Amino acid sequence: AEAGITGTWYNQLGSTFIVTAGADGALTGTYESAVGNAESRYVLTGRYDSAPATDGSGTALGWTVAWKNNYRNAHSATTWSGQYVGGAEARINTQWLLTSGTTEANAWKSTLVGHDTFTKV
Amino acid sequence: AEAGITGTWYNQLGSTFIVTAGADGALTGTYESAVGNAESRYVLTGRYDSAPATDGSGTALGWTVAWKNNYRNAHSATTWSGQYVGGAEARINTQWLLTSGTTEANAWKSTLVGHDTFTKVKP
Amino acid sequence: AEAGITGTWYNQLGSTFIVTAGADGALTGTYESAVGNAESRYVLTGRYDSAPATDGSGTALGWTVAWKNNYRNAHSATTWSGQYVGGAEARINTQWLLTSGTTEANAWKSTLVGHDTFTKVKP
Amino acid sequence: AEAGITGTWYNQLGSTFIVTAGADGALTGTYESAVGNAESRYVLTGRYDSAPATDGSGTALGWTVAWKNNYRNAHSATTWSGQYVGGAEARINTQWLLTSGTTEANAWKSTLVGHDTFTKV
Ligand SMILES: N=C1N[C@H]2[C@H](CS[C@H]2CCCCC(=O)O)N1
Ligand SMILES: N=C1N[C@H]2[C@H](CS[C@H]2CCCCC(=O)O)N1
Ligand SMILES: N=C1N[C@H]2[C@H](CS[C@H]2CCCCC(=O)O)N1
Ligand SMILES: N=C1N[C@H]2[C@H](CS[C@H]2CCCCC(=O)O)N1
Repeated sequence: AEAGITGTWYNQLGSTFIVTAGADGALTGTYESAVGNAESRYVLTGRYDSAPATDGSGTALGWTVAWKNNYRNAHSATTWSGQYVGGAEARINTQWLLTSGTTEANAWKSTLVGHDTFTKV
Repeated sequence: AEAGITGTWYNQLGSTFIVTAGADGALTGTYESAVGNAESRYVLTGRYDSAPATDGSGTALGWTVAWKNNYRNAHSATTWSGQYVGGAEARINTQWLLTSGTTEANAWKSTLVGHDTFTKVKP
Repeated sequence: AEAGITGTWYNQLGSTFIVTAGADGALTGTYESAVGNAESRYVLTGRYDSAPATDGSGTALGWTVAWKNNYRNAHSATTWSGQYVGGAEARINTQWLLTSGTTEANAWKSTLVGHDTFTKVKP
Repeated sequence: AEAGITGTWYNQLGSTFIVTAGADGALTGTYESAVGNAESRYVLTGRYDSAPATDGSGTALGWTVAWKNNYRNAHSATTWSGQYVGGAEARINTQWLLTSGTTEANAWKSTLVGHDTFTKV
């Protein structure tokens, strides 16, 4: 559970994200996706509950990745919102929103939604 | 543009968002919500496209607030995903996901989704 | 109330929604979209709570439109999930999911999410 | 692929839904959930693409369930939007929205979002 968010995680797509969880709620690290107009690592920043409940619940967290790095700019940003659950097999279950910058004309179709499950395997 | 996003913003619920856009695509600031099991200010961190398009396209950005501060802890976190659209009346149109920590069993009802529009007041 | 939902509604994009609420909680009608790879009217079917609450709570409902008719086929379907709120100015506030058929590989980008507000004009 | 949507499907939660796909795009059947303020079968109605593309893509579909039957009324409705994919192991991958009727005061928290995968196993 605590600390354990820190590590390298992988999702079903093969994306990899390396995060560091700070004692007070911050999440910092890099994200490398396996799909989209992405190329290399991208910086990610987020927050998590540094004092989750002492009952059998997960730890709420979220993070953002703007898809711009020294190699590509896909003019989009993704936010993942979910919870971490530890145990012999820890995982982070998330739902995400990917918004692309559009002209007002196409704002209605600017956001994709999906889900990703991350494990340390 | 960092400058354009930087400022004080408010949404239809009456919540306050104070943000500074850094040159590196970083967003930091505080959020004051008008609703929920939230009391006072909460730290927020996000990222935005610091090199958007010359198209009248919006600038994509997103940020997260974990609802825990020194006074309260709602054991939940919200992420806002949207676009900043400048002009005389600058707006940040978003869609958000609010996830609460739950037991495996009620995880199916852990996430709420909605949308918020922010209007700029100050830098 | 079936009666209250029954009518012609329009949303901010300029799309038309003609619906009849049946006594059994059924919704049937047609949708005319102002946007997308959609041309003409499409059949819609949904359900609503025919026994809502005496609370000023909204009436929950939802409906689906597969974007295929005798003139076009966009190979996608949208479901709107929301609440009907009556009064002098009746509204149906919704959030929708638009899924396109894709190959396993691009399934990660198969669904769009948004929100639409409908205003009633006629019964 | 075609016809094959018709059948009894189960999701990870144990919910069961029996659907009939009509030649022209309609989906009709019953839903029995394993979670929430649900009890028995609930009627469901939806639509699907009766002429999906002839390429390796899934068939888009969606359906709604108002959670009211002769036993319970949870004053909510769920819509599932996703696509069907056939093969030796067919499945329906969906994302859903569950909206509860609220007073304006609580409209901001009226909708839950999740995902369900259905198989005939
Ligand atoms: N690991 C994941 N990669 C895709 C989903 C959500 S974010 C997305 C990659 C998008 C890359 C940039 C783009 O194509 O816009 N999960
Ligand atoms: N300004 C906003 N406040 C509500 C929406 C999205 S997040 C939410 C407030 C939740 C407060 C903490 C909680 O109740 O968990 N917008
Ligand atoms: N009235 C609305 N039209 C758009 C939104 C949600 S569904 C969408 C139209 C899509 C048309 C068919 C398509 O492009 O796939 N509201
Ligand atoms: N099979 C599923 N059951 C839950 C999710 C989406 S709908 C939901 C059951 C809700 C029952 C009524 C309620 O609790 O409001 N998937």
